[PDB]
Amino acid sequence: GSLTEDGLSYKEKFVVRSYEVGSNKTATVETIANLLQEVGCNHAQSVGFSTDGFATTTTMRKLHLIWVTARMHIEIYKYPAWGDVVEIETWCQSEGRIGTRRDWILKDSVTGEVTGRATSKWVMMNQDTRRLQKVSDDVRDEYLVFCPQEPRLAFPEENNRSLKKIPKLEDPAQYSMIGLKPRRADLDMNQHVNNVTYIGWVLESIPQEIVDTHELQVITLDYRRECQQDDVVDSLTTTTSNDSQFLHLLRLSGDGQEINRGTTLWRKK
Amino acid sequence: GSLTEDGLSYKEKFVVRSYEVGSNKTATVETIANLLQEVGCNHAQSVGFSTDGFATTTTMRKLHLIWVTARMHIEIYKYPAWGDVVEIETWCQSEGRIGTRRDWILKDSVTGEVTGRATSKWVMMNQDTRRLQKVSDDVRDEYLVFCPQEPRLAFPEENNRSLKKIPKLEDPAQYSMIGLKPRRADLDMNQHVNNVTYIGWVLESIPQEIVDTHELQVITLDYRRECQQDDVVDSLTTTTSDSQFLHLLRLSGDGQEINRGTTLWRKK
Ligand SMILES: Cc1nc(-c2cccc(N)c2)cs1
Ligand SMILES: Cc1nc(-c2cccc(N)c2)cs1
Repeated sequence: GSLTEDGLSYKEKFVVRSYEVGSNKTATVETIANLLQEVGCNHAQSVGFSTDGFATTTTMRKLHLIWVTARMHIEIYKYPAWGDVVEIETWCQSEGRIGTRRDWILKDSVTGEVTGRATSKWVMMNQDTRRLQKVSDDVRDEYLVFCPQEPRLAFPEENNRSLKKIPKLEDPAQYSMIGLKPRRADLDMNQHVNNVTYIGWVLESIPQEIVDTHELQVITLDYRRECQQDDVVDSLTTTTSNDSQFLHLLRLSGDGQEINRGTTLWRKK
Repeated sequence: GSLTEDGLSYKEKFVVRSYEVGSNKTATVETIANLLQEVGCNHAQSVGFSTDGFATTTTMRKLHLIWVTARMHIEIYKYPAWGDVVEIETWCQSEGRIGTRRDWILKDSVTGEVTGRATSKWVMMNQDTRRLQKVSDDVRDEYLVFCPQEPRLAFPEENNRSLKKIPKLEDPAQYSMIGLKPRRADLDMNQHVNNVTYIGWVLESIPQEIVDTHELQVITLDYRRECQQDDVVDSLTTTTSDSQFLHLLRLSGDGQEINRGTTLWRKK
């Protein structure tokens, strides 16, 4: 991979692997989400920021501040087949004192056509206290020279799906998968549960008949609280809708504390 | 990747990814095992065999016959760091009517030094009845032109670790991780649990303090029975000693054995 000519975005090519595909012989949404994280990490390395997933400056490291994903929104038109080459372009942009945004465009390497797009909202948080804080001018200025100055949005549309408010699923859920636990393969280098694991956990409560007759088109996922390595999770889903839509809730198995909420949109194969 | 000059082995380079590393900022043994699978699959594609993990011929497909892993043995000297390039060379060899063997050598691309090696034993099985069968001459001959004729072993030493008999762990286990279940990410394209998931499940019962102060050097794992998508697994471990452990994976209900293995760990 490499930064583009103007140095304000990063591109990288990936060949889809045999273990990265599902029952359709095409890449799963979790393989896609891992590739988004990989290209995000290589973009941070290219410009001197931390490579641990929190993309910090030396100023943020001294204050124990990190960037944390608040929302992930992914829209796939065609999942790359095994052996296909996918090219992903990524960039970041400040959104005032609220937080920052990382966007991605996925393309078929052979045809040059757009096969997907994603956006994510990030907030700044103290690593130890877990307290959120509005971005300061001095931290903001450190990032502005690595971002486009004019707005560049993967989801420019008027009332786009990426910014819609997600409601809380009310019991009883129509479907559930109970007692989900992370294993060591689900942890990152800092022993935190990888953000992509939560996507997998959300999808566990979708009936197999939906997965077998439909394809996932859109997933929007809010991240409210972290699942610890020793926590147990319950994944809940209810149909809200040719296209099928679902409302999702991930909560801790004991007290029912919310860790994530989301929506998925599926189209008939 | 590509077949080598003589066409009897296959090589491929991989750049270690950010999500592929553990707490040491180096590739996990599960990332290594997935890369062994990937290069095995690209080798099969390069010579016209099936790419579903069973590396079948048209003769085997007609008979509903598949190749299934019976044993995996992996020895790592240095785990590749994040961003490093690792080159893996793989080849196959027939072992008479018993089954076949796939071997691998891992190397650091920059230095050319060997950083690891692996071997695996495969048996032929009817995919529907699950009955094992000794290889026939007609199926064996189809593969012989894609394999070295003289023996080529990743583990040459007479009576080496890769061929040692593994005993059955007796209750009570010293450590355990119970109620392990596969999710969709653990399945392959044919909706079967990926062989690498079982390695992860074995390692779940190793205490965190061992993982934090030691590095995994050798893992030998026997595959006895398949975990179905709706099965629940218990992972059991007992110290037998460098630290050595005996492992057992069994179905949560009746205690039916799915795998047994050993691991050897070195102090960091
Ligand atoms: C690798 C890069 N990260 C960024 C980035 C990271 C956090 C916040 C903002 N505003 C930008 C720009 S280029
Ligand atoms: C891709 C390849 N598979 C083989 C292979 C596969 C099964 C049995 C034997 N004896 C060889 C050689 S090259």
